[PDB]
Amino acid sequence: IVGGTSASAGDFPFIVSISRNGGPWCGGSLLNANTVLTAAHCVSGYAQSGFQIRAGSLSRTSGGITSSLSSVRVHPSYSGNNNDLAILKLSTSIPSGGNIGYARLAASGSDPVAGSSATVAGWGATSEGGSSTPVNLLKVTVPIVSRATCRAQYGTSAITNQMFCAGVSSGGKDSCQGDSGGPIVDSSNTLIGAVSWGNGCARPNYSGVYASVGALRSFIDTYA
Repeated sequence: IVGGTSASAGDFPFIVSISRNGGPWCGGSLLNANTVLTAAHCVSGYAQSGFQIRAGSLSRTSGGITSSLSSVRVHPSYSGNNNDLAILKLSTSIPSGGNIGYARLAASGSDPVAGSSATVAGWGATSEGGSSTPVNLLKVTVPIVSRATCRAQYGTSAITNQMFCAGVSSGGKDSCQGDSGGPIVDSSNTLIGAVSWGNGCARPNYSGVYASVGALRSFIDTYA
């Protein structure tokens, strides 16, 4: 997260960190006791044994509850940057309570409204290209950018109906490498998307691009 601030305990009861080969890798969201939502590109085709999830902590390295993966299901139409969502099943069930809870999902068919505020969180880099990553969770609030404006930035065919965009025109606030898969929520703390891709991090006139929960709810509902 670039331009962010520290998350507080209980800000995102459902957020999980996803480590790979013992290092930072991605974020995700706990949907229920044995299911995590993340970006497909975080997991597709990689050895599943390399991943560990941690829930219930602001830290990616300590605290909370951990689990390995039992299975991975990528959206059947995942291709390039499109339809960048996956469902992870956990070997260890994670009960709600305390600072752990399950995400509330955006309604099927919903699309975030341009100009509305959204909050993204993660353990990713704090600068484009940064090698260090914070131990504790960061968050940033950014407005939703219309799909038309986002297409002006990236190209008409690059931004599909299963993506939405968010960021500030002058840059400075964004998700970045290592934030992929983690949550973007609306102002009510409803899960509207997962961090997916963008052109660098926090650059002027290049919005962050997010996989849309609203658009992809049919897939989520099938396998959750």
